Amino acid sequence: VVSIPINNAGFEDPFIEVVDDYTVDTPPGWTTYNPNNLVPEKRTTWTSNNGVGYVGPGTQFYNQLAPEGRNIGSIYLAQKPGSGVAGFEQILDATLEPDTKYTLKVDVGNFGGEFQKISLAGFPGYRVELLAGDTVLAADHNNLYIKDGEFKTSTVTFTATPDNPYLDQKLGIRLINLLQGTFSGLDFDNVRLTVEPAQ
Amino acid sequence: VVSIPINNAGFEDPFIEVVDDYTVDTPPGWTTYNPNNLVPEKRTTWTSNNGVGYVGPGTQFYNQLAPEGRNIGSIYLAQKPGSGVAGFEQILDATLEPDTKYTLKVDVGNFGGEFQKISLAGFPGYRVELLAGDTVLAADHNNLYIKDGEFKTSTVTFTATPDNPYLDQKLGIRLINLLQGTFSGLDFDNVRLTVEPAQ
Ligand SMILES: [Ca+2]
Ligand SMILES: [Ca+2]
Ligand SMILES: [Ca+2]
Ligand SMILES: [Ca+2]
Repeated sequence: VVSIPINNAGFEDPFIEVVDDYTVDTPPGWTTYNPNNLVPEKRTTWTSNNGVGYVGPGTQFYNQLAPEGRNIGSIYLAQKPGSGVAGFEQILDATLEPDTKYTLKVDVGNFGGEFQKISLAGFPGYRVELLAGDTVLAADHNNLYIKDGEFKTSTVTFTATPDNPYLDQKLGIRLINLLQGTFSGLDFDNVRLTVEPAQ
Repeated sequence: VVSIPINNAGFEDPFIEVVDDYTVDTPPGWTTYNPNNLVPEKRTTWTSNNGVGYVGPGTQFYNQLAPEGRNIGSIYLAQKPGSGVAGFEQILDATLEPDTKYTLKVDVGNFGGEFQKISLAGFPGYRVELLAGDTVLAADHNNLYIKDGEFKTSTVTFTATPDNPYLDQKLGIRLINLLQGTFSGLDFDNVRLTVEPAQ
């Protein structure tokens, strides 16, 4: 079992000093997945946005600390449920290889609390995707039940055979806000991708 | 734990007498999910199609018999990988209810063998979806590795909270050929949907 390197896999860049502080710009090492043009190029607190946030002692958002390190990665969509999806994408340098089983793990957070008198209860749903090239090889579309204030680990697996059409294409990861409920924000942390011989 | 009734949930209708025989028309109780217009209204052996097939002693397709009963449900797509998706859909009379955990199970088959000198080795990928109204609540996009000649059970879970936007909409099930590999056909059997109080 070997790890595949991922840039800023725990959203630890940038460092954030103050409890419950956050950014509203795409985290370093990631791009914004924006198939429905829901997230604007220039973001502020109340536009749809993504960014990083510090989860440490003092936090109103969780009954635990960040799954890894200090920070999580966050995606907020202000449009009504049903309007589309958005999130994080990263294309890796590793390529799809035959007779290999890929295991993608990421922690998904349903933050609770209240922000400027707006309840953060509720959840939009999530999807975690493993890609080769432009193809979604395997995905967890919203299978875990995550209560307000907790994280759960999503696991996505895929086995590439020697006849897979997408061998030698670049691997990729997407972490998606489904916008299928309110409050329509969620967090991700601790992205891990490992490889092993196929079963 | 209570079962939700599904029509023709094991594809046992119509009865098929002869080993490895099949139909090419939408199974009773189901509709054809056809978002990319890949499946024609009138089907024959070599068009894209769906239907039912008998898997019994004598079969070339599996190292086991049908997971349930005599028959499976099958979807073949003749277009090149990447062209889109198609499969089975059924809208149920049950509606989405709050504080309830849904468990959707279906057996997914990767048939092997050879048909008219064409190898059936390889697999297109699958997705199993649980719906309310037009919304995919939860889905297993291709997480199981299924070798030629075997079936594996896919499990999809979803918990509906009292604030879910889709409460009171009709539940639905989709069983999808992803068309992400060749030979681009697969089978499904033994659709089961159960309900229980939320965790
Ligand atoms: Ca982290
Ligand atoms: Ca929440
Ligand atoms: Ca059956
Ligand atoms: Ca096959």
